[PDB]
Amino acid sequence: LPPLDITPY
Amino acid sequence: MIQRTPKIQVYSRHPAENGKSNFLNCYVSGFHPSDIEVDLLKNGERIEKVEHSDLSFSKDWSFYLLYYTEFTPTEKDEYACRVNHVTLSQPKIVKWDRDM
Amino acid sequence: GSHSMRYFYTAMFRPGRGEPRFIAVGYVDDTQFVRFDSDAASPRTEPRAPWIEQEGPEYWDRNTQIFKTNTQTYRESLRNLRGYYNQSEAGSHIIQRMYGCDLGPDGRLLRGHDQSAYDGKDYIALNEDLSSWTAADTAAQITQRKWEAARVAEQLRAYLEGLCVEWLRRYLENGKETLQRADPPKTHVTHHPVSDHEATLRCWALGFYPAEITLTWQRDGEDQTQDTELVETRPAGDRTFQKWAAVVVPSGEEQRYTCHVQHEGLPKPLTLRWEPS
Repeated sequence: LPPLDITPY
Repeated sequence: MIQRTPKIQVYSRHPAENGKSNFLNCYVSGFHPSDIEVDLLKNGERIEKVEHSDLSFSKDWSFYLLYYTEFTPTEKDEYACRVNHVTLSQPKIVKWDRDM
Repeated sequence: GSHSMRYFYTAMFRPGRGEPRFIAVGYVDDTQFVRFDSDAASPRTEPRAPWIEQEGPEYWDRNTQIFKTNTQTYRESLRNLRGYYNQSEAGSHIIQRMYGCDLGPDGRLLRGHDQSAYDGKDYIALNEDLSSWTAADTAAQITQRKWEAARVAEQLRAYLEGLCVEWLRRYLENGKETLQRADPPKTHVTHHPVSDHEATLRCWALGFYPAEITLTWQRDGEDQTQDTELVETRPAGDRTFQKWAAVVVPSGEEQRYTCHVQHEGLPKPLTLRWEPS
């Protein structure tokens, strides 16, 4: 199960 | 900006046995960027029924893919893999050798 | 460690070819179990291993939701980097990110991973302490600031130490017989004459798992490393790997060469030779 990329670069 | 030329390997899943079904694999790796075109050839003719793995990359960020198709080996037909990438002016061709 | 789970993300800005594409693949050691491609007919999470198919619809919807959102998030990321490096909308660019957790012997987290790369080069990476970052350059410093303010490191530490390890264990259990059983290689040597004076002795190792393996050619005991042609371990296509090592030797003297094979799926290293027939 993957994490959640809430914050962009 | 980084560009890496693809390494190519044409081989079979099992030791080539004239007459029986096997799988012709063309493994391309160490390339960058991801854009690449790979064709499996039979006597220069392009094989339409070709499948491939999902784009993935190794520790050094280099991408790798496996193109394959089920075939029946026979010492009369020449099988090869044609690969075109931004780092290649002309599409590179690697012939299949049942001994490698 | 004993086992590991990794996610490989590839986001690509392709001017002209289409809108930003996002691909994600999941691995448990050397086996791929999931895949998502925001460019396929139906953008959805698909199974790539038999054992993962036992997960109910809830699991799939969950992965698909995350990935669909990721597709949008990465589009922003690409634009942001473009600006950071003062780049135009004319050239293609790719962001790559690797997430992962290593399972230790005690069943707990051994080591966590999270590193990103822009156009093939390191951009930003989470440190071993899972609390600090390492920016490759000044542009990455910007991202670092954003991420520090948003407490991204802490968010990731929680995932790596918890959720990642938890699901890794579930996956390992589900696919016990395939993921926890090491397959030894089928070995055999072949003889290929190149001239009336020299011949190539090729030692093969096929159908082994995991990929890690060591092949060595020895002459009367001495390791012929300096003359061994070794190819990169390659996938057989059926979730197993193959690799070979060749050495050019003079006719007749070939009987002095032996192949040494090492793989975890073997009680002890093998030692074979070419048997004329």
